[PDB]
Amino acid sequence: SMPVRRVRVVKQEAGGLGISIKGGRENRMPILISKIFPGLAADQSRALRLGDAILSVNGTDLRQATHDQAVQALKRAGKEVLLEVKFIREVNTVV
Repeated sequence: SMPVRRVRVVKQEAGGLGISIKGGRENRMPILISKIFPGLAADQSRALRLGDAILSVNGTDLRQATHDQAVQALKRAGKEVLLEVKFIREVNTVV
């Protein structure tokens, strides 16, 4: 229930977003940013966070994307992307 943020990232002409993602519909997991590489495109936006859920990219919805579908969508979204993201507050409870 964290607010959604719409975040611009501009890729290098010879490069990508400068993140890793995990997750995907095949495991009922959202697409999440698992790494932001220092000084690369997403890091230069200063607007993304480790653990942000990527909900969509340039009008392409990723809330129910498989991992491979998310990867393709982000890779093909063009040189400038508007990402809709929502931070996931992870709570770990000992039980």
